[PDB]
Amino acid sequence: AMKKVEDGNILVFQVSMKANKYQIKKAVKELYEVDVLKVNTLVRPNGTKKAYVRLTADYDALDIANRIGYI
Amino acid sequence: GKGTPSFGKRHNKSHTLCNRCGRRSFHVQKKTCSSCGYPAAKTRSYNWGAKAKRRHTTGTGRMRYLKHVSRRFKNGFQTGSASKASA
Amino acid sequence: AGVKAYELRTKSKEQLASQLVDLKKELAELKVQKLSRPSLPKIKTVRKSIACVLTVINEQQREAVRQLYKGKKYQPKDLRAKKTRALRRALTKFEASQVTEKQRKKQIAFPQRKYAIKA
Amino acid sequence: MRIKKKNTRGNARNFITRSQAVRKLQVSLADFRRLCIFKGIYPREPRNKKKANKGSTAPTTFYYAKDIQYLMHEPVLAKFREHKTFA
Amino acid sequence: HFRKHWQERVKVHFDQAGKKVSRRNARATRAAKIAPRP
Amino acid sequence: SEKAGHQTSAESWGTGRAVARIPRVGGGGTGRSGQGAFGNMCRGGRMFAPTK
RNA sequence: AUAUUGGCGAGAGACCGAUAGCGAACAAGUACAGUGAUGGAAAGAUGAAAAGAACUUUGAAAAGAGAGUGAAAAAGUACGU
RNA sequence: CGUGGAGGUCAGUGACGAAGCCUAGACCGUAAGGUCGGGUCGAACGGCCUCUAGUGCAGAUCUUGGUGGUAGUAGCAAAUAUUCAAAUGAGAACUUUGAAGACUGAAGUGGGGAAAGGUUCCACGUCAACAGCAGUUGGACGUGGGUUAGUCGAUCCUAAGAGAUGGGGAAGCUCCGUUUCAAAGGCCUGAUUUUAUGCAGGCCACCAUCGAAAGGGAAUCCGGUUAAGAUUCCGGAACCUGG
RNA sequence: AAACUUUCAACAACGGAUCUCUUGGUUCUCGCAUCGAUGAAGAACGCAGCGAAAUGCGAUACGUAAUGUGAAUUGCAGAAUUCCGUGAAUCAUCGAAUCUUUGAACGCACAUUGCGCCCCUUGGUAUUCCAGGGGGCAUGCCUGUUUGAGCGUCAUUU
Ligand SMILES: [Zn+2]
Repeated sequence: AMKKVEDGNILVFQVSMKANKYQIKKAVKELYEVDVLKVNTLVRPNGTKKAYVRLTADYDALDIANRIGYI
Repeated sequence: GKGTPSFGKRHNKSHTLCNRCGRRSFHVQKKTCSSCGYPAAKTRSYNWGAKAKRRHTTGTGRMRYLKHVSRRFKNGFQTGSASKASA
Repeated sequence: AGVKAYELRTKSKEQLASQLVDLKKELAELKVQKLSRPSLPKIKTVRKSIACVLTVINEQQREAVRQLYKGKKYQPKDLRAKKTRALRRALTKFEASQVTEKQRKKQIAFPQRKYAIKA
Repeated sequence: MRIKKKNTRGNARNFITRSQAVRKLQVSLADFRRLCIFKGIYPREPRNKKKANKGSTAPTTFYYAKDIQYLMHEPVLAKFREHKTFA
Repeated sequence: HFRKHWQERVKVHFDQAGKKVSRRNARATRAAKIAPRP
Repeated sequence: SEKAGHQTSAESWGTGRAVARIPRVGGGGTGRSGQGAFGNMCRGGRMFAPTK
């Protein structure tokens, strides 16, 4: 996930099982003040939902990751 | 060829999981559960099956609501709140 | 630590909403920190504070609805008393106490008397 | 997402004809005209009238669907119904 | 001619003393409830 | 209890199989299956002339 | 006034004492078996207290031999007798 | 004569050691049995007079549990076939690499799916048990990581079939039937010229729903990328549908 | 004479009898009357700093509020009570709340985590587009309101 953050400008989140891509994009935008280009989702075998959120070029996922506080 | 050669053909399913009781007794083609009788409104039970009744009866689960009724009855189904009378 | 209900009940709705938002932000930051720090017990206190704030907010709103409906014949079912299904289906004291005019006259004229056996 | 139908969104949903509005309000035409005059509801013109009216070119009166929806809440309508009962 | 070939039912009065006590308690309770009437 | 040792689904295996003809627990997948039942000489069976 | 092998709360016994007593004294209607209806176990006891053997030595290690704790290791979690 | 439990009694025995068990030891009784010493052990137990019973075992192809001889015996002989050196390691016929020899021989011991399984996928660590020799190996154990779609499927359609409603049966659980003996619902116009604040004039006919990841059906390709992803990610280049 | 086979003691094994225990069962007696559309019993999925079970609980998730008590919890990491107190605790009590997906189970379907309709509100380049949030939409029957249908009955010239 951190390789994705550094290279592909993609933030990886664990999200609610009940949340769809619209809600994921809206929540990420509201919570982190960044523009979202696309959201890809999957359901992990452990029963949880994982989201790959690709931001637009205006924003740096590495900087936002440092601001959140995981690096 | 009723043993292993035919056992080589065991891949289909007569019963899947039942939504109501979760027992994997829902007959696919008959659309009915052989254990709880779903989707009939009543639950399937028989006086010749006393052990089965005992397996599925009240008190074998959480009793999420029914287990507080005795305390509520003992206090008389009171409403309101306890006052801070002293200490 | 944690928030105290007798201190939350003083605040207005807006103050409680703001404090709930602050608590949720704090919980998100602590969930981030837990990924690194192997033990983080402040998570539990923050979760319980969130629960207490939500409880106080709900109490205020329900009490406002109750005062809005005070004295009305029809109340919201969640504001009505629960009791038991059979207890709610039973006759009230008034209905159970209704007697006919003939029986009331007989009861007035010939009540059960208080007597004793001495003389 | 499956294929959407071709006369459900856009002009078709934005505009409502007078007869459709009268039917939706469940009132008479006289009542509808009185309510529109009381509330400032005025006829509008779609840019794509064929798209608004299923390809028809026939001269029609169009209203905003949201304006009709708002008109549905006016208490003067309840007063009209009360008058009808009184009569 | 013909025998009883089946099994009987049994009623046992273990509660004889308990029921005597209960009747005595009920009489005292009713006496208190309707005093001073017989 | 008048049900003790009696609430079992067991039948005899019949004659000619070189085993005692006592009723035995049916089914499978547990140690109980195939074990003798109902008999006053069987572990877990009824007692002789149960007390009343 | 009568009934009551279900439910809730109580008091008792010339009853059983872990192959007994309920199937279930124990994470038992569990584990497990059967497509399914259904069928359905086994299994209690260190010591007053873990004081559950620091440390040395042989061994790759499990362990052994010392040392030690304990009233007792003829009580070492393979543990009452 | 012996056993579980009950009333009485011996102000009975006992941590200075009850009960139980072991004993090449001792004594009493025709016997059922009883008593004593020694060892082991750790918390209760007996004599007598009576009461009571789930009260005495060699058998029941008895029940449950345990354990022998057989016996280190039968057996691990299909799948042509292995061998040399080095590394790792306490330990290598079996792990890894190199070198040789062979084999499946495109109706494959190759590469993919449906179904089924459910993490077996990948990495690191590890060998108590398991993989019927071994093991440093493993689909084993411990711990983590991994499955990204407007275009691929489902979702939509109907098939054989299943099946409500309206009705009618049936004591009833429910049954028959699938369009009928049903008021089964949509749409257009209006200043319908007077009755003055109550909708008028018209148009058209048909009955749910479920049932296919092999039938029907909108539309995506190439190159690259991972330990494990891929027509889904990245780059470029397209297309479909609705507005 | 050894080895081997057999017999007893001691010590050591194997095995778990016996004895002594017992937060369990069993039987008798007594008292009480309280499940559910205000969504029950049952089922599924979750929830703890370190937890797979049992116990508890439901996204407010081994719990929130309230009341009482009055200093713990404990296996480790942890709350400090300003110690003279609206105050710990896996405490008790419990009257206020929350209560995922379901289930008689209720928008329609259902082996799909599938497919709709209505209303209010909010946010996005927004009269048209999209999304989110909140609240609704089952069947039988009763009383009542309102709107109706049928030359079915009847009235209808100062
Ligand atoms: Zn079922």
